[PDB]
Amino acid sequence: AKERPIWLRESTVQG
Amino acid sequence: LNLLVIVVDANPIWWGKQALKESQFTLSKCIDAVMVLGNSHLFMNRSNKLAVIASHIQESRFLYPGSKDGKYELLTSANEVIVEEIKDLMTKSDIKGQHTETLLAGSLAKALCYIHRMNKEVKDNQEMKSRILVIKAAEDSALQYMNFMNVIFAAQKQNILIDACVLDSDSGLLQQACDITGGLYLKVPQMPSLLQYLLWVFLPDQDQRSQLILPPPVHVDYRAACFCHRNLIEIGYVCSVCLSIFCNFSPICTTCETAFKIS
Amino acid sequence: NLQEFLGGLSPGVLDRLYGHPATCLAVFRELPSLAKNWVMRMLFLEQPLPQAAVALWVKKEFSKAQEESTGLLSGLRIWHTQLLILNPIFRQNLRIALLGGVPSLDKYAEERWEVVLHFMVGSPSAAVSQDLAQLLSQAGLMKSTEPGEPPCITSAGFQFLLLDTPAQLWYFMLQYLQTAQSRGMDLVEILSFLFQLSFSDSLLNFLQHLREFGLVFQRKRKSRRYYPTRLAINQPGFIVVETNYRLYAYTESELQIALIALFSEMLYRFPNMVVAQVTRESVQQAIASGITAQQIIHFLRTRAHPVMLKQTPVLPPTITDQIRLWELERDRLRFTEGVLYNQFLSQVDFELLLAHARELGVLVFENSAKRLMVVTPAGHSDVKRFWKRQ
Amino acid sequence: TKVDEYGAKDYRLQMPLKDDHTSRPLWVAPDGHIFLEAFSPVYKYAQDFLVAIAEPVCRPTHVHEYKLTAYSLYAAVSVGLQTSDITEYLRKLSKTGVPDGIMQFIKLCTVSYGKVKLVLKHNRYFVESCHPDVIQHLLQDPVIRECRLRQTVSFEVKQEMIEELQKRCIHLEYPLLAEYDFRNDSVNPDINIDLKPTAVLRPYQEKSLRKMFGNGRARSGVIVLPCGAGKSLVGVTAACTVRKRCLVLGNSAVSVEQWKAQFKMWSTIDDSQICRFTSDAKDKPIGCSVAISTYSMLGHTTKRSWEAERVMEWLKTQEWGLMILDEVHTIPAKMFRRVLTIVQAHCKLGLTATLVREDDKIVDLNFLIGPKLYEANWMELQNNGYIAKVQCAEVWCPMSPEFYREYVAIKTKKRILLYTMNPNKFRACQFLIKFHERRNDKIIVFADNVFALKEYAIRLNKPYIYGPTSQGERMQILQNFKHNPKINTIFISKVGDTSFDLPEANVLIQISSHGGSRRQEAQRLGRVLRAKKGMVAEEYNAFFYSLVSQDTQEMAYSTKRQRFLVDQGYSFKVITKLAGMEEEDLAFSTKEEQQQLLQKVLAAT
DNA sequence: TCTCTTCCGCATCGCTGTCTG
DNA sequence: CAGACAGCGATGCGGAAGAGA
Ligand SMILES: [Zn+2]
Ligand SMILES: [Zn+2]
Repeated sequence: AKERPIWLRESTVQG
Repeated sequence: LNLLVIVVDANPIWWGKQALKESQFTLSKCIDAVMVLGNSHLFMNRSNKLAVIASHIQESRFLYPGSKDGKYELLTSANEVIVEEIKDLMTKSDIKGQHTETLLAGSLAKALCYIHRMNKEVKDNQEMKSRILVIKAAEDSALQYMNFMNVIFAAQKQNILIDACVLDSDSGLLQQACDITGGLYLKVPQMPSLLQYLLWVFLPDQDQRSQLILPPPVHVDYRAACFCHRNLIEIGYVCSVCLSIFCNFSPICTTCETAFKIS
Repeated sequence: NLQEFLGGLSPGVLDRLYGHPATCLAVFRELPSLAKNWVMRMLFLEQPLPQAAVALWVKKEFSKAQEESTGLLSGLRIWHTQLLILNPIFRQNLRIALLGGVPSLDKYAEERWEVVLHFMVGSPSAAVSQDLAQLLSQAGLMKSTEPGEPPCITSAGFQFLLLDTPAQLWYFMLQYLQTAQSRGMDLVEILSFLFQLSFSDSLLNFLQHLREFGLVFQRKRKSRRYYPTRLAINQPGFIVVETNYRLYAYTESELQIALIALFSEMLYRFPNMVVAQVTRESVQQAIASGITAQQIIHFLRTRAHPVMLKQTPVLPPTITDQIRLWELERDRLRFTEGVLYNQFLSQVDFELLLAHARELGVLVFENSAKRLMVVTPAGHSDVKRFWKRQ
Repeated sequence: TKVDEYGAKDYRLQMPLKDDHTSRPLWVAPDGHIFLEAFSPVYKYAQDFLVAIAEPVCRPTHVHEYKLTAYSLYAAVSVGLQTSDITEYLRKLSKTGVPDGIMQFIKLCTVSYGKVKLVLKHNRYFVESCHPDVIQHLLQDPVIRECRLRQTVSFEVKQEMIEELQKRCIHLEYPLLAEYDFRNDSVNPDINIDLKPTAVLRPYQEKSLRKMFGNGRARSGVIVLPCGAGKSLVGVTAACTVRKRCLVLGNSAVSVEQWKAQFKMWSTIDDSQICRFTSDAKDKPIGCSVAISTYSMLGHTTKRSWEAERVMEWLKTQEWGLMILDEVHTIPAKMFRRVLTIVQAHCKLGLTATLVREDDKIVDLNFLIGPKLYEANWMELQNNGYIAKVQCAEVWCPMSPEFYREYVAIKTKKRILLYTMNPNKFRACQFLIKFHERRNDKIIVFADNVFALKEYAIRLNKPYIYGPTSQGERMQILQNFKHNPKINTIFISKVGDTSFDLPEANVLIQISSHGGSRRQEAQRLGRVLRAKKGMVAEEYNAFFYSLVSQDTQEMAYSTKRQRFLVDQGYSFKVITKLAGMEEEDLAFSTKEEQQQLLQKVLAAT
């Protein structure tokens, strides 16, 4: 639990 | 890569009998077919490497550790080295009437360690999937059972496939050997057309063997027999020391001399 | 890849290309997984066999590998249905190919290739060769337009520059072969030599160009015998990337510094190190010339110092993310030539024209709500002709 | 001096390369910049040495960046490091030798130190100097004679003109010595202050204190430490070690309150011996020695109250062993800097957490107080667990179409109220808060624009705080935030960044920013650095969001606002889009809602 | 009647912005 | 560009009005 959010775990840039 | 090892069973007592019989098949063609299989194998990829081993009643000697006809240089060395070496072994050989059965267990023993020697030196980056294409040509010896069984188990633990290619005879021991390690077992009845088999059955490697249609395995009769008679027995009375299959209950098994206590 | 090159060839050239010495062998290694096995099986057969047998010789699982292999070789035309026996010439040649019938060099290849790239970039000091310059100019990666002035570097030149040496070299030789036909050099004769390496007037000129690229070196005042370099048959990284757009590269060769300067601002140059910063000015400058963010990330990734190999990903996410964003901003306004329509009396005609444009592919964008669309000038004549025909 | 074909300067013909370069992990540029390797086996030894002689400017994970200056070198001599003591090891550590320019610079800086010593005795400042020749050639400029009030040669100097003279000597190549020999000082009796065993000093805190106390004499300088690192504890320890009268100066009402609590909690000194020279309340400042005051009151320029006048006169007359000035980054301010001359102190230690500002007045802190003694490695503290790891991020919020049209159309500066208030950021913060709210994470919103802050709060019906908010309501809101589970978010205005003792928060969203102020960003960032009871560095439990609007002036400030943070090592990740925003229902989901906000924004004037 | 507490009115600072040269 | 003045948002301080003993 207490896992990091998706938008911080991996780059959200379209690339 | 794949490191092939071809254990050719060149027994002069049996192969020479063919020469006397003047049959179509001869040892020379057998060596040529194996030579072709080795050449074709290394043909498959640069990383691939091979070897050869010959068997004789006395011992086994490795047959393998420019472009005059426009040939590939590397395979040319293989063609020359084996041809020169095989003739030397056959031409020079002592005579011992007492010992005439072909030796195979020791021949394999040299192979298993050879692969281990190669497996150590090769870089850990590349994985090596070794194989042994045993080509029997004569009946096996009863006294060699114990030694031959150990090497087969060694192969299983070491993950090497014993691809038997017996011909002219079905050695129950060898077919027992290949089954333990998962190697294929093909009994070619058309000796002149032997080579078409290898390039189709044996040549494909373990990586592609599964995704390919090959002759179904032969049923293996895992017979057991008492030491009294050597006859098939379905119930064995072994002890805790000999681990020997015996015929019927006895006060003490001869091979143990233990003080068995009745009850 | 080499498979793409051989795939696009006529049957007539293919069998001629299947020279006895090597081609029957070099094309064999290309055969990925199964075609190799099938080739050997039907190598001693003089009788063609039915097509059904081949289909059923691969288990149901992994059946796709069978179809791709058969399709791949059918293009290579190794066999013919004849109703699948192999080509007798290839069968004979292959059978002849199967029991029938150094440290200084790599440095030279490393050095010779490096100087070529130095000339490729605007390096004041570089090797001079008129044949080499024009070859690159007609290679599609350089344009001069003025013999007196040294040629500049086109957009494609930069993309080629940042590629890795194997891909860089392989593509370079690929253009050579295509241009070899244009200049009149026989393609088959020159091609066969490359295969023979991995084991006439054109040959001497062709070898001279190869010797110029650094792949081969006679070493005996241009003698008949040659000793190919490692690159003829076909390393640790040094750049250290920070999280603040700072690059510390342990580079002594001026080529590496020149490459890094293409998309970064240089700050200091130490004898065994150099400090550069990846700022908007540099990256967009590189993007303007023609580069795209993928090459830079790949170029930085491939030349990654061992220190940063431990961290996963090797390149810190922010640096990679920032580089990608900078290129995206440049192409926010996507320009596409087209012709607009106005004053559609009825939507039925507009819809019918839309279907006509879709069938011909002339349409680029359409707006049903506003009853309008855009057509490229190439399709403008077609639609205009359609409108005239009514 | 030599420029290559590219921007970088050329040093091929400048200095050589050591044959065993790989063994040596240190570089030395002629300009003084130094690049250390954080992967070398001997990194720690180099780090201590370089920190002693050089001040960090960039310390990313792999290759740190240090530059040395006259102030940096003087501090090294103060801790007893001679020119050969540093240059010899520097040459040994250097993998490419030492350029002659640095060699001469080091020699000149080290020798030009200790010749002139400033000592205050009996409320008189004497410029002592064992060498007489220094004074003989130091009186060439007329400013010295007019400045002066109208071996071991010393002369009294005017109190007011100390600051003017101090800066003059810096460029005169003769720095003054402010060391306090508290060990040998009988004029002012020692105060009964001791450090209880309960207080625990962290290794970096001890190193910072050790650097300050290079020898038996305390050194006057600035120690920059994170707010969550416990800079208050270090200040208390320095006062306890000095064992003389200390005058801690705060910056606001909250600052003075916390310091008194810090003194009592960590120092055995009795409550009655501590006073609060505060206008709101006082505890007989003249009665006791240890005092806590504020820059405004001491530097207050207008009419002084009678009671304050007596205290101010009492403070001026007496001599202070230590003068702790927290939040030194405000000192160079006109009124604030006057306090330095108003009061007399032997060594004026300075503590802070964001020693950065735009106007080039930070350099004055070197002579106003002293050289920057210590500046803790934020990244190392993160690894050691003393400071909560932060997943710094920058959420890019695309601007709504209509909003951009007015923003670009108008050349005025209504944009500050416009781009700070756009639907996408509102939905972004609304979505962002919602995601963290269900995660049991404490949120602390920020906004420079009170108008935007109020609008965001009422729409989200959250307890927004700001300047004119009543003190009682301010405390009530905070207590609920710390205690009440039903509420886990507080919308603080700029007043939050000034000075407070707020509970540790897992996230810190910042919908708006005052501007390109490295101070505010670092000030606000320090709030979440409070280490949790049992967290881990790699878990990244703490987060920081600085929402920005794309294609707007806000981007320029944000990139200009994060310069200080990246220098420490923090990597600001960009988030173009947030997963789950479309599915989640948020306000301003229709064009009409945006239109009303725009009309209200336009009506703001 | 003090007393505290609290609330207007000045003055200051951070950072930026405006305005005429 | 540049120096002086000023705005919006924060801070501190010092002089004058409500509950409460
Ligand atoms: Zn029996
Ligand atoms: Zn027994």
